[PDB]
Amino acid sequence: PQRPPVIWIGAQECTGCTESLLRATHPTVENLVLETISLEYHEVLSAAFGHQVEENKHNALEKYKGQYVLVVDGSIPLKDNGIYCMVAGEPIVDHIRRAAEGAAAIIAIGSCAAWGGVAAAGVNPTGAVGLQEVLPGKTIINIPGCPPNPHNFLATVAHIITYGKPPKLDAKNRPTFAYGRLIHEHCERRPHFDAGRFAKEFGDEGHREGWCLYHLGCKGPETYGNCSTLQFCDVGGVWPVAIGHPCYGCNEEGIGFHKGIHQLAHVE
Amino acid sequence: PQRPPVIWIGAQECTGCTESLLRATHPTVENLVLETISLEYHEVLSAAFGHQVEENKHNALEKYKGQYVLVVDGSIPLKDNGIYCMVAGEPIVDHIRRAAEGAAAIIAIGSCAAWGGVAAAGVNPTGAVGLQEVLPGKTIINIPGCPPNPHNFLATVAHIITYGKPPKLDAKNRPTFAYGRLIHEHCERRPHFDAGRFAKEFGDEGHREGWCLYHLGCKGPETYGNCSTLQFCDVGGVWPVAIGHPCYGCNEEGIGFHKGIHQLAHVE
Amino acid sequence: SQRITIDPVTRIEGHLRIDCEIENGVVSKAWASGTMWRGMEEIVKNRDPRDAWMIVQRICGVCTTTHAISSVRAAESALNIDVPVNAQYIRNIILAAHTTHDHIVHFYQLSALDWVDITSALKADPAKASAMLNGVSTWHLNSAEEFTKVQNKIKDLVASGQLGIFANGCWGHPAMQLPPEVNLIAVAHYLQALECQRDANRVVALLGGKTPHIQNLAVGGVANPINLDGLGVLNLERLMYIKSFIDKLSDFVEQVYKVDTAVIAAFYPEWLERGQGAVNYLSAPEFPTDGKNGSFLFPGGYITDADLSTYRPITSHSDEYLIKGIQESAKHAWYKDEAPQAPWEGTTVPDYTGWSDDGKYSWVKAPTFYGKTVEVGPLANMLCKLAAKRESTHAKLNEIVAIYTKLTGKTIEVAQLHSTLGRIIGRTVHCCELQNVLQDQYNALIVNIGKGDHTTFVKPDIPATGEFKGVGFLEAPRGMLSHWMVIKDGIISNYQAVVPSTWNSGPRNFNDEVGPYERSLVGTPIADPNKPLEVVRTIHSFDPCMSCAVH
Amino acid sequence: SQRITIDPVTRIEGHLRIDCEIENGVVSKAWASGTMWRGMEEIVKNRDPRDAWMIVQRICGVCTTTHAISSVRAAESALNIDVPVNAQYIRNIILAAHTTHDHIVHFYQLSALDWVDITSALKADPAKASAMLNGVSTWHLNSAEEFTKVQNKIKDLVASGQLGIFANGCWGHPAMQLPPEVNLIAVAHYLQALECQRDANRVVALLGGKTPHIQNLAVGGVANPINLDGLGVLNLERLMYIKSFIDKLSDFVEQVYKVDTAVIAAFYPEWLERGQGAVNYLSAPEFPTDGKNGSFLFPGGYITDADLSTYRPITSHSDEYLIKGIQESAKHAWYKDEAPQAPWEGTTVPDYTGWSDDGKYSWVKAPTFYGKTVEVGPLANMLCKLAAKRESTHAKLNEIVAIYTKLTGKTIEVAQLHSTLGRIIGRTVHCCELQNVLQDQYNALIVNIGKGDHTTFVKPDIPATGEFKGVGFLEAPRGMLSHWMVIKDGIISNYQAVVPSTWNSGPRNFNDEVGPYERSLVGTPIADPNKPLEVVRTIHSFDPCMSCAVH
Ligand code: NFU
Ligand code: NFU
Ligand code: SF4
Ligand code: SF4
Ligand code: SF4
Ligand code: SF4
Ligand code: F3S
Ligand code: F3S
Ligand SMILES: [Mg+2]
Ligand SMILES: [Mg+2]
Repeated sequence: PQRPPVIWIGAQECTGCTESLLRATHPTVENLVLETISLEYHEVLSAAFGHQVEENKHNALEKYKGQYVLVVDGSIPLKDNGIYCMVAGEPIVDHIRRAAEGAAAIIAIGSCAAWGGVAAAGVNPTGAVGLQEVLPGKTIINIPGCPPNPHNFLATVAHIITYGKPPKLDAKNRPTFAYGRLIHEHCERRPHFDAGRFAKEFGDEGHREGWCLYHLGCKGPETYGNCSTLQFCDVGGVWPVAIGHPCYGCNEEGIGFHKGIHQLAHVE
Repeated sequence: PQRPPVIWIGAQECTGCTESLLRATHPTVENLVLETISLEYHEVLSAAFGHQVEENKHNALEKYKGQYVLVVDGSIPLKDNGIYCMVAGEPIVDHIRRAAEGAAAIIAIGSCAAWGGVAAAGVNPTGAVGLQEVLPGKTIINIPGCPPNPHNFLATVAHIITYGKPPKLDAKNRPTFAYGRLIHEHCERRPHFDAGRFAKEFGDEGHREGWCLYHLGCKGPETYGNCSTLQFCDVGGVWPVAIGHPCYGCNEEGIGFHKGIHQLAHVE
Repeated sequence: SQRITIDPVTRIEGHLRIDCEIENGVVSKAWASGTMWRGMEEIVKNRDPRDAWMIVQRICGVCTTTHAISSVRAAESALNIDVPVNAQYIRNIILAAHTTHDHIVHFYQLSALDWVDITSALKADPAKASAMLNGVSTWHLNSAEEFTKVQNKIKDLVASGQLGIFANGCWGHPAMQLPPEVNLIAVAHYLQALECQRDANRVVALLGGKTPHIQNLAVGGVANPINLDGLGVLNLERLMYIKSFIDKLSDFVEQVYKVDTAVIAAFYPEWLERGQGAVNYLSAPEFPTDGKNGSFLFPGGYITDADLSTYRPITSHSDEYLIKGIQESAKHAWYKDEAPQAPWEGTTVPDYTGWSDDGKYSWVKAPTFYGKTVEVGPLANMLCKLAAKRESTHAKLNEIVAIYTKLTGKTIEVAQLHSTLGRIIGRTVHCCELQNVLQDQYNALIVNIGKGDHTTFVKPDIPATGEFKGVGFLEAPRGMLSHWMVIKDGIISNYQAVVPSTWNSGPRNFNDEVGPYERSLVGTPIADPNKPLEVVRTIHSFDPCMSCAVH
Repeated sequence: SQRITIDPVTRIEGHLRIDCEIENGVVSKAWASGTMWRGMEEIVKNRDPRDAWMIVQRICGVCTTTHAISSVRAAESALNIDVPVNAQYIRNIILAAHTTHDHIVHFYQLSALDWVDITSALKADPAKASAMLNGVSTWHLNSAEEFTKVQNKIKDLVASGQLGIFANGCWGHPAMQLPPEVNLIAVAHYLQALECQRDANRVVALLGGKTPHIQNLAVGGVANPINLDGLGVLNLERLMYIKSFIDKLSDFVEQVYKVDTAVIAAFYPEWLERGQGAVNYLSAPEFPTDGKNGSFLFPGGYITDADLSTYRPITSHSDEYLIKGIQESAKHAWYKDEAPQAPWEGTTVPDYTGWSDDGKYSWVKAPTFYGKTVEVGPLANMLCKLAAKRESTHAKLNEIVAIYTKLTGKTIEVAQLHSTLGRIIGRTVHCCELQNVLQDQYNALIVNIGKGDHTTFVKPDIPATGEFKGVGFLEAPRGMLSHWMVIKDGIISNYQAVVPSTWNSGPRNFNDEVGPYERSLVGTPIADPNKPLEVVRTIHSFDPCMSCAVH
């Protein structure tokens, strides 16, 4: 049987979103690439390099025209005509727009691709932008997080494969099953918040009773995602707040990498 | 290197408490029995049967006098002079009082052993009681639930082995790490409870958005436990309300097996 | 005539006492006795019909799920509810995955040490043990190096002088007939089984909310909220996680459990020639796949006179032929009313009188079907399927036989299935066929959701007045289970459970006919009456569950 | 004469372009170019010192953990903070577990397909392949049956239209020297590795709150709340879970990864004779175990002229000798300021001039130690530990060499470690020793908590005015990492990262001396200039991470 083709292009990426796949369990990365999809292009994993890997891309772009899902991690730098990310002697923007034309669906995985992320924070030296900005006429599926739980991505791809269409999306084009709700509106520490039971410093008494982390600067109140429920690594009970550190808002534009760790959610 | 001896006696037990061990992962049952403890008597797993296994019990009780931890699951029936549970021709209440004599520590695992549980509910046909009621003057560690997460038990035994003392207990002698808080005071659906977002009937709009199950009869508000945090089976995201069904209060005397599924809890 | 008692019988669920008379080195007569009672039938009485399943599930935590599903089916029966097909898919996946865990554990953790000597395993050559499996199995964990790691774990256990669980077992007993090498193979598989059964339970957990004791049911369907696009509910990501564990089960079941049962049989061929429990067999059909509580994947039925030609199919849980035949008698049990009772009219009034060979000797009732004693369980369910000409069942049985043939040069005829090993074989076949049930029902759920159907629940209308009676059938790991509910004025007026180990472990009945356990023991050879391994071997083949038998 | 470019170099992290001049089928000259820049140093600037670690962790997601810990260590240095010892145990456990995942993935997923031909594996005899490993390894997953299952997966992949990841690799290339059987072995291990690395990251996740990108650090310690009796925090149950995953790492590392390293070396002996990148080696000491940021489990130091007798140990992260030596130059990189800069005074202002063979040609700065070019990474760290006479390192290296000797009848002298395979060997030795780090530090954490110490965090005093400078050193999977923070008036006024791959992948420096990748390639034979596998082999041995190198 023939497996749905996927082409993966990394722009200004730290490779964390690729690495999330290595933590996945349903499917595991090896079942992903051997059973669920055909990974036609991926620089981190591909046996081929150099001229042979660019052969692989053009061949896949041609053979699987109109059928592949195009995935992009990393931000795209627009400043100085694209020079801040150059592969095979061309700006990454160009590789991306060419790949976008034959795409059946287009996913921006990770906050960088979704909205510029950390690379677009501060003074943004490279003029980094999100994928949607680069591809303005296309519907881009955003799957943010730094990096998201890999299954936010995997179950989105599976929905396309299994049911022939993307999952339901919010106004920001994020799949609702993963991003339809604020972390704070589904957080197990909400009763401590309600009761004013707050950790004030790491290692204090409240902290060591698993109290709410709002006053350590938790961004759960303004960050959409599924960190409190799906959580991470499928071992049970692990997300930043459960291990004792406030949500930093990495999913969410204008929060993550903008606000201080210990800046309160009601403070701009 | 000698492993700490454990003697496990089953009274009026459905075996669910023993079965919980087969789901455990830290340690797994096979690691538990070969590495962590020496399980000197256990009816369900022993190679020996009949006279031979009763020999093993007598030998271990003598050899490890003052050293073994005694575990009991199931309620203890006192009516009609103990005849509602007879093994090797004797009331189980007698086996238990004998073994309790030379015990280093004593654990009642499961709600049946902790407070009578389902077997002592309704009209209580056999006059079933909890372990503390049969062993007055002895310190009983209660690890309730039907069955508890096996690690509520395993980490208790580990504390005893590793640091030479039982873990910190509440007034009902339950380990605080597992029973120190109401499920409702650490439940991820609390935001929905606060907002008035409730499932009214299985399959309804609210139910399918993962809203609070209070009005379906959730007993979270009156039940101490760690079901919302440690949850179950170590796969992530698995406990009764996460799955869509109200807490029944199986941990808590007077709640589970006494109140109807759909009967409303009191909220502090 | 020498008298022995085995009390407790270990490596079963619950509290069982077995007594035998032994004449000329062979048991001549037996008694089976359930020695613990809780009165679960009385405990659920007078409650809302919707509450029963959460209480009555606690009949047993080994066959957890079974009483839960049977209880809701019985309420649904009383109230005339059609279960949403999505709810059936979910119940089916849980039942099949649970039964997978249950059979694996029974063969390995509960039964293996009847046939396997661990002290002998110490003497084995791992290289030879591994070599003798070449071309017999494709399992990837049969290496000499795997077997050595296992052998050293046994060595070290022995070295510590703390055998615990494994102490004073029947090591060196004349009835232990495996060579050192296959003893070691089996112990390695025992340990591997624990991983497989954990995966099976992860399937159960993701749908049930936990296990033991699931918590996702309702009279009217299930409490799982199906929404592909919902956060915190049963979405595609959760379904993929379920599938990931379903996929991990088949290899161990097919390449280890299935092969080990033919291997055990090859070294114990006379155990195909003893241990017959009955000439009558019953099973319910199981795994409904329509919106009307029917269309079962597995057929059920009734066989009499050990003759498959008599097969009477049962393809409906509403079959009056099945419903009208079932009764229980306490003539030799510790209850007051002794004449056979239809469960809707059943009573459970304790009357403990102590042990009497000729009187009352057990807390287990003695069930009959139109007056006959009947064995239930995987043997019964296998025989029914064979008689129904289910190709899948014949094909799977033949696969096990073929391995036995490669090993022994002999075959196994249907006559030899009426036996201790035949009973073990039926359970292995069940487990193998259940893997296809899991794949089929997962796929069916995925496709049904795709059609737009997210319905999981029908609200019961329970009238405030009037009498309603319901019966819920279920083919459990150990056999046909039935819960019998009578509702009066909106509450439970009577509740009776007739459980598979009740059929099999039942004492002498109203006409003094012994139950299956008791019949199966007659003829059992005894090498050493102080170490009656041979009776434990036969009794374990029925997979006794006494909290189930007695409730 | 002939000029080739490899762009992109795959199976590394980030964007790397490698150019080579080739004369007489041998590379005579090379250029390494980092082709993507983000400006992470500029992004952190002007922020609270406490915010830095969450932002600069994002320098890399392959070596996640590293920049986070280095960043807090730099802020702690600036403010003279003594890290609570429990926070050290936790940081160390995370670093060692992460590096375990990192190295495994590098040898298998990133590197093996340089040395292993998948098309040749299809032609292998699974029984032959399994038999070769008899007495070579005790791993339990080397059976013919395992190898068959693996072979069939590849067969099925090839048979389909779609090789995907594996399409158009160097199959049939003349430098592929493994027999079919060893190719198959290596592919089986590639797959098994993925399970081991997943377990390593479960350790990381349970303390970090997730991975990639942990979230449990603080300037002043960690955010894990230690309380054995607390619900929802780091209690004994959670610690036991951590331990369960730590315990799962060692067998694969010792019985598979360690062994495969030697078998690769066995079939590629000439690769012990090329690929030298430098004569100078630097590493930082690592895994502090006291409450004063010292007492390191692993020693560090500096070696010159490829001669271990020159070893100058480094045992403190505040050793001025190390701090004073480090500078970077952009003479041949796309930044404006070209003279060597000490990192506290470093700048990073972009000046992209396009490619120039003699001018600027990379986004990577060129670091020096007292003006000299230096290789960092596991070869550096191994050499330093050997020079320090660390018995554990010698012993571990000897184990690998002995396997080589069992396979080849040849040996490996320290001289041969200065090579592509020696560098690979260093990495394997590092992964192996790290398992004892995990056990040691887990046990230390357990005993310390039992002594009553649950302290994890000391709140930092950050003066609203004044200037403070700190440096945080860390021995990362790819080599010595340093974060250099200047605080002025409560905020970060300068931030410079000098990352291990900056050292190795750096372009020609201020004195025109080539960096280690560039030196390593001179002398590399090329069978096919259009498929320069031999270049990719040596470059991969350094484990390039270009988002790290450039940031
Ligand atoms: N299977 C099973 Fe139970 Ni513990 C019996 N007997 C069932 O209903
Ligand atoms: N190891 C590593 Fe990174 Ni992606 C490098 N180079 C470092 O700090
Ligand atoms: S989103 Fe976070 S993880 Fe993915 S690339 Fe951007 S920085 Fe790395
Ligand atoms: S911890 Fe964060 S998300 Fe959870 S309740 Fe407190 S503030 Fe809201
Ligand atoms: S507590 Fe629940 S699980 Fe344990 S025995 Fe009692 S009923 Fe069975
Ligand atoms: S009622 Fe139950 S579901 Fe609702 S918040 Fe309380 S515990 Fe959670
Ligand atoms: S910082 Fe990120 S991963 Fe989740 S908990 Fe907060 S959104
Ligand atoms: S019923 Fe029991 S298992 Fe936990 S969620 Fe409620 S206490
Ligand atoms: Mg009954
Ligand atoms: Mg720098």
